[PDB]
Amino acid sequence: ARKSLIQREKKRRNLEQKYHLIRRSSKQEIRKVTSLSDKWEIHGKLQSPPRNSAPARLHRRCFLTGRPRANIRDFGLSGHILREMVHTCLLPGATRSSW
Amino acid sequence: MGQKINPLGFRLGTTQSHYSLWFSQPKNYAEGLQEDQKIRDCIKNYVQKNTKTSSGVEGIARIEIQKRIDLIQVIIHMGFPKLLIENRPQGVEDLKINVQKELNCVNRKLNIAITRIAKPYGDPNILAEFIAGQLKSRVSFRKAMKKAIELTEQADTKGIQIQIAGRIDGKEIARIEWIREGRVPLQTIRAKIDYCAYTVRTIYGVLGIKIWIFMGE
Amino acid sequence: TVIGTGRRKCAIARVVLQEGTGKFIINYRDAKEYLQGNPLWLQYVKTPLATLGYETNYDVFVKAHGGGLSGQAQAISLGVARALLKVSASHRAPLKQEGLLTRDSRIVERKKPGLKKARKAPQFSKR
Amino acid sequence: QKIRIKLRSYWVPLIEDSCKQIMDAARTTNAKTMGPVPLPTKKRIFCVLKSPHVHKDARFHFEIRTHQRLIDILYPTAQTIDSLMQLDLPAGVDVEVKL
Amino acid sequence: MTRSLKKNPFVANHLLRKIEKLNKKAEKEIIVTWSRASTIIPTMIGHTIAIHNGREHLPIYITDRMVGHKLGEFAPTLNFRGHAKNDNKSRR
Amino acid sequence: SRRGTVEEKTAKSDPIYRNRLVNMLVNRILKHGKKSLAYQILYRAVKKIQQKTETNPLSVLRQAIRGVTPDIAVKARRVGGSTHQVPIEIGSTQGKALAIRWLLGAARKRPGRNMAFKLSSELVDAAKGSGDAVRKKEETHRMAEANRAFAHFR
RNA sequence: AUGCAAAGCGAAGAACCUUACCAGGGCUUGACAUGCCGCGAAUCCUCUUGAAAGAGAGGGGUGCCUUCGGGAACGCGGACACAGGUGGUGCAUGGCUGUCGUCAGCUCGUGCCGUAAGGUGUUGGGUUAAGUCCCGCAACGAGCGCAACCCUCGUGUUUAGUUGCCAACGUUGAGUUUGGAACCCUGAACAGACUGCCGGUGAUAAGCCGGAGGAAGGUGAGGAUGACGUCAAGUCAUCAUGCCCCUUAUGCCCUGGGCGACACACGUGCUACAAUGGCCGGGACAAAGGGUCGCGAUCCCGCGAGGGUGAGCUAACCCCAAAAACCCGUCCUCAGUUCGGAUUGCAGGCUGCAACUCGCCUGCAUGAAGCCGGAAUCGCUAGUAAUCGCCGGUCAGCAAUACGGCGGUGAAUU
Repeated sequence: ARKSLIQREKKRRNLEQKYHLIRRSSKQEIRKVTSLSDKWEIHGKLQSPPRNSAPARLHRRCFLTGRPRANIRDFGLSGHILREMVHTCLLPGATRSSW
Repeated sequence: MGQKINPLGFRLGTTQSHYSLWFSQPKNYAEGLQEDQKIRDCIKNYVQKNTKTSSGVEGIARIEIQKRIDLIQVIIHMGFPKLLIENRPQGVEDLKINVQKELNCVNRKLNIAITRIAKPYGDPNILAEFIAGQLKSRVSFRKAMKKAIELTEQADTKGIQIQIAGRIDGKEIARIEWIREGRVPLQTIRAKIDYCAYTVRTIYGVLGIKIWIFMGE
Repeated sequence: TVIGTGRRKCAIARVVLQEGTGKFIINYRDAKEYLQGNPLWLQYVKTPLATLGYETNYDVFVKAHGGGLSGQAQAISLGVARALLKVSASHRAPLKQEGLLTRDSRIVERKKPGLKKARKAPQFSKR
Repeated sequence: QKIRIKLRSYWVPLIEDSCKQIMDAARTTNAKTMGPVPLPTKKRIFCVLKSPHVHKDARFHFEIRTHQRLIDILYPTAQTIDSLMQLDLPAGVDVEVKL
Repeated sequence: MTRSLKKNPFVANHLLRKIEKLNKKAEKEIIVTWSRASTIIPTMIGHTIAIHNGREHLPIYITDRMVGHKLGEFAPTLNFRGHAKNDNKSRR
Repeated sequence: SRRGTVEEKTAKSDPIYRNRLVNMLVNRILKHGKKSLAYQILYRAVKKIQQKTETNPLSVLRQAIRGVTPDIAVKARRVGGSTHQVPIEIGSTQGKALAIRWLLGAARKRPGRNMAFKLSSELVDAAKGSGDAVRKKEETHRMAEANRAFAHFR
């Protein structure tokens, strides 16, 4: 929700299109279990570069405020503000439901 | 607090349409809300510097955004089109590039047209910026609320209701003010009542106005 | 040939009556083959034919889809009862007396939020 | 039969009037068209909490009705391509052209 | 006891490199470590590895009976019943 | 009573023998919504009873439950401050319903073999005078007629 | 957050991250915003030390315009305003919520009553879910609420038929093909219950009790919708904002730890004490939804989780599932058990830098507590209780035990 916390996660999004764009397929060939008995340790051992880099370290956050919890993949917003948008008229096909 | 249902949220299925009516695939749907909310925050305020200038003086009524592929409609309903368009063709020119610099990726050819309203005392969005604008200049509150009731009744309406929350005239304890005239059917769907919500600045606290204008049945 | 719909819960079963021997064929299988392992609710399928006396004269073909085994069995019973109205309009009075023309409007619907099993309210701590 | 078009939107009186226009303007060109046959709607139902704190009850419901309908043209003629490509009338509908 | 082991046991680069530099002619036992997600490799025999738990570094001995362990299960996370120094009691 | 009048709630009758009052015995022995196996508890107790008795299975069912059917039971009503143990006379609609509740419990509170023998044993034990089923008819008569003075005669 | 309106409650998902907390190692106009100046394009591959944050240097490389003075995009460093705060106060507040309540009341205009504050109408007699309605009555009318209008479900009808269906007719039996739109389904519209009709009760009213006709009646079932207001009840850790305070700092970065620590207590759930049950084999039907850094069949391999190869579906054409009770036969046959699975050892799979603390799942073995449970106490009247499966959201992963959503079977009593 803070401009210091959203920024810390925006720096985790910038290296996703640098390290995980092309050189991720370089380690994805040997981290998995191959059908053959010869599985190399050399690349799984020297796997030191992804310190701050990880695809699982990414949290979606709200696009208006920025809180880590209750994020829906379709909208991208959190349950408090996602509500304020549909209670007005800011999203098409977000009417009242029965069942 | 313990109020009734939102008349803009209850009447979403029929009569009153959305402020944004489009379609997108669930892959690029999240980017569709981000691009439509960033421009709605830049057109309602519309100030590059740290001043209290444009958009809030003319009064914005409704912002309808319609898109298919690479083109947005962004048609803004204004009360006075003298401030947004010209003083000599420079006003709409800096608004055409401001929305273009934010939204890129694909060739986003944005066309912005302008339409007028019959009378500014019929729509709820001008009333939320007019009565809340009287709180900024520190005028008598209960006299400004009773004037907002009559100014809409003379503009041919069947009912009107206005109410704020706490922190009136610099009081320590939070109270509530309510004045109503005519009939405002809060429950029914065949009433087509429009809503708006606006916030005030104030050095002592913060206020929040709610507008309820009943048109036809 | 005479048509007849007949519904129960979410089970639809189109009944088409014709004159013949008397073998009941449900979804390309026999009446004793589809509803196997001697279910008691198989007797309710043959009840609208029992009160009028048409089982030994009329043959039937029916396609059942949806619902349960007990839900499909009451869908045939209403389907034949509505189909025994088109062959003769005089066979309405002794058949409507039992309540076979009438549809059972009972449905196991939606589970309401805040509660577990629709009506079942969550128990709080006592004093 | 050959060219298949998919019309997807949210509100029903908008698509039924737009798909009816691709029937009246497609029959006067050359070949016959198969009428507007609607396929089942994919209706979603999900809940979210209203109050920003401890109030697990009073949870709402949001509906996103994706009304889909199909219409097929038999033979793709030169005068049918000059009509459908220029007739860009959708205000909130999306047309997907498949072969 | 069986954890998340496939083929790669996962031993940190700052763990083995500092031990292979000490396995030249065998010298020095005391070594500081922060990573507790690392696995014990058979060349750690005789070397006293001081592992972090949040509070301080605890000097633990490594033998031949401890191969498939993580060094983190050796260092206590919190204070329960086990081996610890008797703290000076103040006022009740 | 005046506002909203409901007579009774009834389902489909007895399988092939045709009876609506005997269909309440299959509905009370009903465990968690299994009417398919509840049929195998009543109809197998009808198949195994014909060797123990002579006459029809509908007759021995009615001639035995008359010794389990009560005439008067106690209800808790308060008036003036003290809780009175006033006995109200039970009719034929509630009396036939109370007879199958104590024959249900007596069958389950006897862990011998299967429920096909447990229900068949308590069916003939009501005719001679044995079991927990017939004991509850004489036990409710100990609570009643002893507090006869709290209720006046018709 | 904590009487009810706290207690799988906010976090629909905490191994790193998230996190805000602790310890340690570091930076300060400073991670992030604008403005001024200098060197400069910006970047890629970088090598060394170190836990990392970082710091020292290496080459490779330098687009677009101008009277080339200069600039935009961006970077390091420097100066100053500031930037920054999930720091305190929601008894300073906006917005939003629970709660009594879906209870049904809360008010007004005119006219009367009383000196007046106020009252009358919103009382009374009956009647309904309901100041709902009828009658009486200085009350006469009206407004908000109730109802209805909106969304699904239950009947039919009209229109249109693919990835749907398919009676009649030619069948590679698999709608499979031509073909047919009848039926099912599907998607928009239309018709219909309005006590309306008959009778009885009742004050020849209302309304209630039954009946007729009907798929459906007496607000059809069930949602949404919950007034004036009560608790200065909850939230300034969503956001916003007043005030106050910190501002080489309760600001910022990183590594490891913590939140899923314990002698205990309480709440809410799940799995059992069986045999209307368990187990083995065979075997009949569902609805509703999900999915392109995805759903993933077929085949091969492994006891298994799963892995290799890889088609199709961007989707009622493909996949996620082969739904479970139930059912036939057989076995057991009530001994803490061919009930129950807690716990434990050993050996693996999978997701991710990475999972010892902290994971899910598989395989093998071990296999207790427990025989329905005190005082006290909870929910539910129909397709509800009870019970049996499945799907979704969150999400790399914490798949039937949390929440949300779907259907199968199907009562009791008033």
